[PDB]
Amino acid sequence: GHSYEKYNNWETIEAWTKQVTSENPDLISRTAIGTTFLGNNIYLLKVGKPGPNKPAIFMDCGFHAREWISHAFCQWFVREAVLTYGYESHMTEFLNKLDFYVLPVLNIDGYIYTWTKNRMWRKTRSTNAGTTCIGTDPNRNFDAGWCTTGASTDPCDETYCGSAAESEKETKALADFIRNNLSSIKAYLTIHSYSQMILYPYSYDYKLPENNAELNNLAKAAVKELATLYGTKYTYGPGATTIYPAAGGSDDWAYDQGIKYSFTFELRDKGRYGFILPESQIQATCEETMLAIKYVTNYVLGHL
Ligand SMILES: NCCCCC[C@@H](C[SeH])C(=O)O
Ligand SMILES: C[As](C)(=O)[O-]
Ligand SMILES: [Zn+2]
Ligand SMILES: [Zn+2]
Ligand SMILES: [Zn+2]
Repeated sequence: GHSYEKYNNWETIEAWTKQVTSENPDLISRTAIGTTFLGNNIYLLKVGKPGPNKPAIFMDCGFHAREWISHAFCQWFVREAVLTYGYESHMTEFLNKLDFYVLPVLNIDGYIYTWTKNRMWRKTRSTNAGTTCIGTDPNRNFDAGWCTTGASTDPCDETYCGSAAESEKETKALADFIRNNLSSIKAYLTIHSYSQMILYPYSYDYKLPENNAELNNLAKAAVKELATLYGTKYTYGPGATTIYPAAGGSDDWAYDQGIKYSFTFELRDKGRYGFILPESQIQATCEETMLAIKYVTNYVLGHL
């Protein structure tokens, strides 16, 4: 059923999280960090060889239900880790010295919906008071300038901020996990599509983070690294001026907790296919994105 070169439905990805953990017990363990609105387990894979006092990098995919290449990329990252550990000096060093928390799908209820009913759904599938319109934008539901700019207060809108910050079970589960592990998590990476960008804070206001120069230089070099493979062109910069203002994002929230390396990736393409990126582009998109993620990982490891 599962293939890393096709899009996999939730049943298949869930079964994969179990099987990949079973097949690689020395590098992977699996937990659930909460349940979704509909009661599905939100699985998280911890990827790394055990060791003392290891720092960690946290990566999630699948915030937005229709962005199928995001879900495929978290799977590809785990595929690379298990395949190349032992053979490739950098990935082996990475897994020996840090752990990666990989959350392959945050918004599982929306993801199921995109397979059963509406390919173009974005939000969660929770209800809203006073209306029949469904869902909240999880990337406007974090407590970071919550509901102030670039988010809608209308529950029927695609960027609805929700009833309160962390009103969604899924964003509360993610925020609780990160707060519970803040002393080990040194970087936060959140994978989306489309439009080919590497963003860092801030998006909730036009303001820049304390380590702006460092983030700017790191994002510039990771885009240069991404382009080596296929010439794919990314832009980069602080979210508010690089893409648009958007309050309530998990990247900004994570940075405000003290996680100094916080990045949002918008993968391929630039709009020819948009969210319906064909399966035939999974491999090239994931391979080039692996080069930027490994670049960032190496940097974090080298600047502890
Ligand atoms: N904190 C958001 C970073 C910039 C906007 C990201 C895009 C990904 Se689809 C969005 O959530 O609208
Ligand atoms: C092109 As977009 C910010 O709606 O993924
Ligand atoms: Zn998105
Ligand atoms: Zn996007
Ligand atoms: Zn590869």
